[PDB]
Amino acid sequence: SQQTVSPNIGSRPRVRNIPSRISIYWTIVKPGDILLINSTGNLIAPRGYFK
Amino acid sequence: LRSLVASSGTLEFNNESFNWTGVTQNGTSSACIRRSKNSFFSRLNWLTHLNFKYPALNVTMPNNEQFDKLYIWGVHHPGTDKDQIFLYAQASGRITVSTKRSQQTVSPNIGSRPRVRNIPSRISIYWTIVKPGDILLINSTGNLIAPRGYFK
Ligand SMILES: *[C@@H]1O[C@H](CO)[C@@H](O[C@@H]2O[C@H](CO)[C@@H](O[C@@H]3O[C@H](CO)[C@@H](O)[C@H](O)[C@@H]3O)[C@H](O)[C@H]2NC(C)=O)[C@H](O)[C@H]1NC(C)=O
Ligand SMILES: *[C@@H]1O[C@H](CO)[C@@H](O[C@@H]2O[C@H](CO)[C@@H](O)[C@H](O)[C@H]2NC(C)=O)[C@H](O)[C@H]1NC(C)=O
Ligand SMILES: *[C@@H]1O[C@H](CO)[C@@H](O)[C@H](O)[C@H]1NC(C)=O
Ligand SMILES: *[C@@H]1O[C@H](CO)[C@@H](O)[C@H](O)[C@H]1NC(C)=O
Repeated sequence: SQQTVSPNIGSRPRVRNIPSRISIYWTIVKPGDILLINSTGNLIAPRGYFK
Repeated sequence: LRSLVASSGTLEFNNESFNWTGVTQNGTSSACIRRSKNSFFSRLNWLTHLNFKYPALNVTMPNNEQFDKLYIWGVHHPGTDKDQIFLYAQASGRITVSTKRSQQTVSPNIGSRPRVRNIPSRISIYWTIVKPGDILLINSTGNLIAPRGYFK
């Protein structure tokens, strides 16, 4: 698989006084496979994996 | 959308006043003929440039009605680049309509498509539901087919 997401700069209705947001995404990596992250900014990187 | 409207069982529309300063309202087409004169969709506003300038819009519409509001808007995909300048006076800029809960970003795609009623252009229709607490936020730098109000 491949997931490309473009950061969208723009103010949205303030939530807990924050006009910004974080869109959450998920990826499942199969026993054979390798996780590949490419970013030039705006990424909210993982700290590890879940069972 | 077809079933969302059908199940609702009403076409009851309440007009709303949006701040459209810096842009020309009520854009019309020869495709849409109403009473022998050029017109457009009755429930949609075709925003054009004002004195060759399209300011980056940031129009707000809050819900204080203790009921959900259905909003219909579009994105105009001009056939030619010349049109784009004719209508909006500048290059396309991703139309973004958001709330406290959701966000919809749509990028205008300039390109000719098979002519329909001699029109190589199109309008892609989108919808947003604003909950009683929430606020409707529209950001556009051109190509937006703005609402005229909400539906019950
Ligand atoms: C785009 O529209 C929104 C909504 O009209 C505005 O952005 C921000 O809107 C909030 C209210 O929704 C403003 O909040 C104000 O901030 C103070 C703290 O400084 C806070 O105590 C209050 O909640 C107060 O109402 C906020 O100022 C405003 N942001 C900016 C930069 O003006 C604004 O009209 C538009 N935003 C942009 C970036 O143009
Ligand atoms: C509305 O959204 C646009 C993006 O579609 C924002 O445009 C930015 O404008 C500033 C200059 O005013 C520049 O940083 C860029 O030209 C734009 N940024 C990007 C990422 O394209 C705009 O700020 C938004 N809101 C308002 C009120 O302008
Ligand atoms: C409408 O928007 C302009 C900015 O484009 C702002 O200066 C003006 O105060 C607004 N007018 C109303 C009536 O909200
Ligand atoms: C657009 O036309 C409608 C009536 O068809 C009117 O309510 C609206 O104010 C017009 N826009 C301007 C800028 O006058």
